Amino acid sequence: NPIHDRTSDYHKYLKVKQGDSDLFKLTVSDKRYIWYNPDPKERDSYECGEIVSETSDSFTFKTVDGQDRQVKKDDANQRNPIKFDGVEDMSELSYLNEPAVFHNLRVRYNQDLIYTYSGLFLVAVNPFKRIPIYTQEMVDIFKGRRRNEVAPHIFAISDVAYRSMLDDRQNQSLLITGESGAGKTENTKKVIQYLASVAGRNGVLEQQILQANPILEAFGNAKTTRNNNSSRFGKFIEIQFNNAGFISGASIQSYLLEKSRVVFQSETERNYHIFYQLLAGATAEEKKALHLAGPESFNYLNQSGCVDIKGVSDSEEFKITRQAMDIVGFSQEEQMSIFKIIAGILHLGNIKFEKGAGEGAVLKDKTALNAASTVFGVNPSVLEKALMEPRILAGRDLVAQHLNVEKSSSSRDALVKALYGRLFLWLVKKINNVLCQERKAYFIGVLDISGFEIFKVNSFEQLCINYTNEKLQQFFNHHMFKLEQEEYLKEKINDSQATIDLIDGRQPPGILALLDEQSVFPNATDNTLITKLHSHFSKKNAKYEEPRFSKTEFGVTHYAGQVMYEIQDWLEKNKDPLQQDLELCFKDSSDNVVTKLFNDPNIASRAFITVAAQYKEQLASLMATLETTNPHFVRCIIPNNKQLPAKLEDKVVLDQLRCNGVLEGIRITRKGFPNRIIYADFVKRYYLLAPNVPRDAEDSQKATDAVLKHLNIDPEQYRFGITKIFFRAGQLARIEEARE
Ligand SMILES: [Mg+2]
Repeated sequence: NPIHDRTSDYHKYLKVKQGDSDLFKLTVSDKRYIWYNPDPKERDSYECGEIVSETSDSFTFKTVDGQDRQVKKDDANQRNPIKFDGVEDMSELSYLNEPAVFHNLRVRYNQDLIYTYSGLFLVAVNPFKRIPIYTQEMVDIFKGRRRNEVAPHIFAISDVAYRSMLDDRQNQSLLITGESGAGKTENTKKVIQYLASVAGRNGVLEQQILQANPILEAFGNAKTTRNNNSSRFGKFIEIQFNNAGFISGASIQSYLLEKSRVVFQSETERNYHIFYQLLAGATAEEKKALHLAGPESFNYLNQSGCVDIKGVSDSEEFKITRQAMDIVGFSQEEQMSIFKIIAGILHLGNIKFEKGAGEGAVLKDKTALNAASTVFGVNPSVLEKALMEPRILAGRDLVAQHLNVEKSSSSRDALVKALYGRLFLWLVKKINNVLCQERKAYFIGVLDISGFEIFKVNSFEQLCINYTNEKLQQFFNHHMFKLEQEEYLKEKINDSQATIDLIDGRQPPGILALLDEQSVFPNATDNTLITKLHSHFSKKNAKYEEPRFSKTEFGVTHYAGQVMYEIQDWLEKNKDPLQQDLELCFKDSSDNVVTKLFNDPNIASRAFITVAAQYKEQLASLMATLETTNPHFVRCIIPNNKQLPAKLEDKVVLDQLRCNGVLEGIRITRKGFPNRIIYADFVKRYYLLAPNVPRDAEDSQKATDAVLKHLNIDPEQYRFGITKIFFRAGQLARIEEARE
């Protein structure tokens, strides 16, 4: 049993190394330390100072350089005794302050232990290097093991959820959030791998479920400056089981796909993988039929300066993508058309509009336009007209307008984005057709979405994702509350709304409601909207802030701190408009897939309700599902902003812990009886402290109370529970600090 064999990879890779002795005496020391900021020239930077003296109210300690510093006891960030360095659950720490928390994580990370629990959370820190802990052999060890029985691991929580499902006959969910590059998708792939193995039918389905993700990653992921394989969409995966606990199906819900990346990428960034995949991967024959060329030949791929990802073979990836498509069930016809769509979008992007003639646009050369039409299976003349001379309703009149270049290009871009987003939707729907079962007994759903987003510039998409995160954090908060009460009961012992409403309130109206309102008027502008927003909430709603000088931004006080959003283009983003003429053009496509994107109301349209109203609706459905499950929380954290291993940056790390709810949870916990130990566990270690108790007594509680009594500990500091002894913050450390 690798769990008992100190020489296994299980041991090397997932546990703190254990030597011969276990004895208390080993960790004994006179030294008491404190965590201090060697400079409030930082604040996540701390150093360990050794208390060299104390007064009845403050401590005095030496710095690294040797300087004596003084601290208020009540302000001291006491260092936990050495024995706690490395614990698998932060809930086991006696002193729960921030630096203390960061220290435990760091000690673990330094040994390549990337997983650590924090109470109900599993904290996962990207190592930025491959650690061989996800082999079948590792899968096996986690089978049927309790949380307390094995090292922290994504497989562990996956197991705990599968067992809960079977035992409680209750659906479950794993919410995996955090920053781009944190490891959400990776951990999500592991959850599914684990499940397919512990519950799979020793298989076509399983194979299909597994191959679905590669398909979706090809079309929804792209290299960004934060992740070579960034998910540009969020997702909720339902892994479906029958009542015997075998995988019976699956479903995928996608959200907020970044359609704009199709038409623009920042420097060093890439468009979606697929484009590169098809271009590298297509057969010298397919190219001819697709009018393909190198990336440098396409405006949609030649602006960023990066057409390739280090250590990635687009051609090889294409092969994997086509394979998945085959496994899942996409017909080669269907497959050709998908590629046609990709090709077509690239041709659309190579369309150059020119002026002069007047103020209106024209197409001198039509090669691009033609290539695009050929691939799409639409009429080039119909296309050309719909782009530059769409018929617009003037109330009674339906008159064609001659758009200028700008407007013309914008339109083209809109066409591309609609094509891309609809295609994606269609892909999801197709995958669901194959995988999904209307006949499921139970499910375990996985949500892999970003956590709060606070960038240099925050826009409509950020507001959406942050709104979701306010709801998830509040979901967490409510849950922690139940679970903690429960705990206390079992042993016999003792702001989101406001932000939420500001955003999605109906009466008085919140941001999205005012946004929808403005959305009804053709002539509204960025300025009309922001003024309206300030009008309703500036100095009037406590979570809102009108800026001192900017005229195009506004701030929302979020759980994670204030976020400033800029309003540019919000009206447009809310309506996501597409000229009706273009809809007409495409509805007549001779392509089999194309036609679905424009003639299936479930793909071609929202309801119509705005983008905001749809987002709010989708989010409420999601929450509603979640509410029916037993949830599990994984907070993935990036160690630094450079994608490097062995470089865990305190400020980078603490800031994520402040935003993702881990430190708040601990704050909450630290206040009561953070430490809770099984009687026998206590004696096993502390027996030697009292002139009385036998390491292995049969009256474990008594035994406990014995030691306690010996030590004259303050009764207020602990609580006799049915199966464990509950200890207030710090108590346990002092106990540990006790002479034998
Ligand atoms: Mg991801």
